[PDB]
Amino acid sequence: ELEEMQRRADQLADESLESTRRMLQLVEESKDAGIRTLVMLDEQGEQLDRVEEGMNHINQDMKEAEKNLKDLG
Amino acid sequence: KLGKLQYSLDYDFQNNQLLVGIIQAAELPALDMGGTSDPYVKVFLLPDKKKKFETKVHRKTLNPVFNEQFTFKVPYSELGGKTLVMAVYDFDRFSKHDIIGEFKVPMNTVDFGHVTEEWRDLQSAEKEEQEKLGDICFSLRYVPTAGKLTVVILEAKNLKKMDVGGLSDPYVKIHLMQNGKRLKKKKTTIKKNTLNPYYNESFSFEVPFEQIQKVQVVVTVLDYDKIGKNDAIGKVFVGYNSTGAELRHWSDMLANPRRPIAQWHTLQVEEEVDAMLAVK
Amino acid sequence: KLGKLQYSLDYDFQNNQLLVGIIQAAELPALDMGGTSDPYVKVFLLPDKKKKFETKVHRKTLNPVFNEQFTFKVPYSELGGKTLVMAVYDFDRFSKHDIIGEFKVPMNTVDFGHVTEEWRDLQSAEKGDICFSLRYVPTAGKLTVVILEAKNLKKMSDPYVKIHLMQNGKRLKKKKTTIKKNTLNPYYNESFSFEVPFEQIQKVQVVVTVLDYDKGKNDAIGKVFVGYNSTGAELRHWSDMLANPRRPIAQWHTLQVEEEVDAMLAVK
Amino acid sequence: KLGKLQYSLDYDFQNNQLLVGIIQAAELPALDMGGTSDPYVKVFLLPDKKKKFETKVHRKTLNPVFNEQFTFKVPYSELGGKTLVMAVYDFDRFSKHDIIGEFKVPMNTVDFGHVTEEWRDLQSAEKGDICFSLRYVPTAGKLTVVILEAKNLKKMSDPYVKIHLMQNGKRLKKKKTTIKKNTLNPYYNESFSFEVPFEQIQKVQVVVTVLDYDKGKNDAIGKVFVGYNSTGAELRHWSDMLANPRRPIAQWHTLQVEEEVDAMLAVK
Amino acid sequence: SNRRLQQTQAQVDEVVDIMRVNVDKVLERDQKLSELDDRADALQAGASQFETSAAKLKRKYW
Amino acid sequence: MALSEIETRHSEIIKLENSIRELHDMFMDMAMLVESQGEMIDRIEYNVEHAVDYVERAVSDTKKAVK
Amino acid sequence: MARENEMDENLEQVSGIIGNLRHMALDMGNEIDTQNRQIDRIMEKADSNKTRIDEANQRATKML
Ligand SMILES: [Mg+2]
Ligand SMILES: [Mg+2]
Ligand SMILES: [Mg+2]
Ligand SMILES: [Mg+2]
Ligand SMILES: [Mg+2]
Ligand SMILES: [Mg+2]
Repeated sequence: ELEEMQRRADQLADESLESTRRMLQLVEESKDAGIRTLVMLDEQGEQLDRVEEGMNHINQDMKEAEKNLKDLG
Repeated sequence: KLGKLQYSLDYDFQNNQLLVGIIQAAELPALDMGGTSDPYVKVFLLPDKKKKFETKVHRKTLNPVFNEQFTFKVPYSELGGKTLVMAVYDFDRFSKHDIIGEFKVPMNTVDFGHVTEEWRDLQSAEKEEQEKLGDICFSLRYVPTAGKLTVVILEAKNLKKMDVGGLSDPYVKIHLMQNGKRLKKKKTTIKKNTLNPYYNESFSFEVPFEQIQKVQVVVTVLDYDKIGKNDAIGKVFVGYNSTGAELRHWSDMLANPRRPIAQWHTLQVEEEVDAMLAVK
Repeated sequence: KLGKLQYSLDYDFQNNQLLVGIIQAAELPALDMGGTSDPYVKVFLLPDKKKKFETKVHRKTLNPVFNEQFTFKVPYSELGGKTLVMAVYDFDRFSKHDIIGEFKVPMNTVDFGHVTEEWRDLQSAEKGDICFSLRYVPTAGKLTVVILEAKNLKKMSDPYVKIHLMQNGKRLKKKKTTIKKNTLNPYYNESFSFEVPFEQIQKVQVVVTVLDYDKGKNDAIGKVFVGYNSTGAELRHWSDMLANPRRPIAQWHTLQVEEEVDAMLAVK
Repeated sequence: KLGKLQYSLDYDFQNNQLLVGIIQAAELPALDMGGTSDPYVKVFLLPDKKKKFETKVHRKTLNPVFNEQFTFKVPYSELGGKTLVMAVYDFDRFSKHDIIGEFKVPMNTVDFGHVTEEWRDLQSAEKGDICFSLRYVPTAGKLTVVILEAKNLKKMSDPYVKIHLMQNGKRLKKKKTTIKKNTLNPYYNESFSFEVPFEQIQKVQVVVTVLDYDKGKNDAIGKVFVGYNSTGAELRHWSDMLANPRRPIAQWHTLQVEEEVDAMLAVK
Repeated sequence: SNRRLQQTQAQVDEVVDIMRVNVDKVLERDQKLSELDDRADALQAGASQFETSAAKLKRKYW
Repeated sequence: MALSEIETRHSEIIKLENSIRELHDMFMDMAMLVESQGEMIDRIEYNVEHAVDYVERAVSDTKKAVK
Repeated sequence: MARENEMDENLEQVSGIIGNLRHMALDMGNEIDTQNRQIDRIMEKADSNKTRIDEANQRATKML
């Protein structure tokens, strides 16, 4: 009973230890995933900016086209 | 080629201590004048280098016999993940004692129960590794048309301790060099008391497409104390006259335009780096 | 079973608008790969196909909590002929958003004035057997329907067989059997006779239904019909009854839903 | 094509026996040297391996007339779980009598009461291609199946491609393409995307089936499956999709019978 | 020292509460992006049609 | 202490590991969604640039047509 | 106690990394919000130009 008890305690100690190691690994993977996520956000962000400039250009061009069609009618 | 080493190993379960006996060594190469060296063996537990044990110095023999014994008061549970190191040194009275050989024994391969005693061939000790052991990660983005260089300092890790009895106070300084001259100067926020500082801070530089192959980007991680000169932890550079993973990251930035590529880099000493930057 | 949905309902007469609140959902079935779905609730009014009101999409929870609120500005007079619809959807990035569940509420049964809040079961939009013998004698005009035995009836069971005789959509005759209690397959062997002339034999409906007996409300297990405008084993058995006079033909039959049967009987 | 068989069927309730009559056969294929076979018909009941009933052997006619009758004394209750077998045999004096054709009739679908008489096609007991590209990105968990083109499809054709996504024997996702009318080889070039996590990638089934379109009943041309428990070019293409991420691999595939495919999918 | 264990636990819970909200917002972003994709396809279609008509009109009034 | 203290320690630690794991999975899903949406943005920008070209040519043509 | 301390160090590192994860989650979420607002803007402008080009195309084909 006693020997099994001490061994049980040391067992729980080891289990908790390796558990914490697993935690370290998991928060590392989380860390990296987060980093690359942010990178993707920057890239896609600049892409969205280019999209906006595209929309503005379209608007101005179609404004001019509207002008020409009103000058033709 | 130096020679072999006969040693003994066993564990006393009655006192819960490791009994390591250094028997002898043979066919050791001669490094001294007389045609024979002055050997002595340093033995210590491989896991933690504490309380290393040294044998007596034998004069002028390439086959020294020590027949000595050392005791490591270590429990049997901790023993399994502990290794043994036996390194043969050559004594010299007027200089550094050169290492002749070394040998490492994993305690998970060792079988206790019968008294072990064997001959093992000595090997050449591994050279000392880099001291810093820190790393800085950032992203590079260059679009050739507008000539914009976007350097985003992401995060550093495993930085060298700079403060007394605690963590460091790191901050990133970015220099842009050309022909040895430091043009632009930028820096980040100061993250206090951190083993791994997270910044996520973007910087932009005006770099024409005609000079892209003649620019130097210098990233430096430094420590911040209010009083006095602020020391430097590490620094790396990418671009003109760069080598390694640095030139790789640079080439990835070039090959991938309108897109930021994030990468890690190993911190080098400022002396060698600045010596490289003074080139051409 | 498609899980349940807790919601709140009340009407504001000061602004003349209906206040429909989506509280939460529970025990939702998993429809995605990882073992959990991405639910979001779509709520709208049946009378008007105004843009549907949808809650925000919650990722990977079989018990999502939305606690959102929607307002449909409709007066109390138009309200009576309206219908509330609350359907739970599953989010998918690369395909059509499959429906987890749905719920319909008639706005004429709903009572406004006190704050309502209830749990309701979601249902799927897609959504026993009785054996008896038929005997018809053209000469005597006697129809002998002998209820033999039922099997695999739905539990809660207390089964008993009711036999009805229909014509041109009207329910003429009604008969029933003894009540066998606590049986998975009740055996009756009870004979019934009907007065059917030879000139109307091609215009009669014989409907045998197995029901459950509670003291209360009369439950329903299953029902089948044979005769005019019948298909399958029913029309077969009928044609056998006709082709073989003065002799009873026994046959098994699979119980159908009452809705479809009554829908077929609605032709008149 | 193995010729046809005209037979008659009815049940006598007075003697409690099944009356199966063999009338004749037509357009029977020649299996013997001289250019004509020596046919005789073997008829028996599947439920009981009682001595088989065989007609007399007619010499050298591809249109034999037997007009024989057989009686199987079996009640109407046992009849429901029985099966009629009528196989046409070829007589050979010095060898095993090779089977010309065979025909199986479930006794639960058969309707007794009116005199039955029908022609039925004999069948042999022994008994198109679709090309598409697969792309899987482990990081984004996106599966890009692009249906490219079918060829040599069976006429009556009106081809269209349906793509299904399965897991553990359950049919999860269903997609389809545009309908190309009157084409021997339809070109689609239509892309589909699926949400598949990296942890279940080794437990998914991608089933691409080319079907025929009538306004009615949906016909079937062919079907193929790729992924778990797959072999041949299918497992190759799958392993190429896995080994080559962020890049689409195009491949051709030969259409298999639906029976074998579903039999392989029945493992779960 | 249970204080550090429970404190770290509270940190983790907080970060979780941040991240689930972030994820939902990302899903909303996926919706908006999808609709923007459809809208962009329709936009470029109309653009091509208008380009063709403009070609005809230029080949008419000049 | 005792076995109760060690057991509760172990329990709370496992709880921490599970919370950590959920956090992890959340980050993974995050990266995934952001990536797929990235591809979506790719094709959006494609369609947009095509639209810009078409509009520009159209405007040039009308501008030459009116005068 | 070595078993316990080793674990203690682990928990401290996990604490720091968790803090960094918090900061990263905040930046992430914020930028996601701002980008969502920007996307809203994009769809507004895109619908505007869609209407513009539809009306303009109709008027253009009208004079044909
Ligand atoms: Mg010396
Ligand atoms: Mg400091
Ligand atoms: Mg989903
Ligand atoms: Mg009941
Ligand atoms: Mg023959
Ligand atoms: Mg067809």
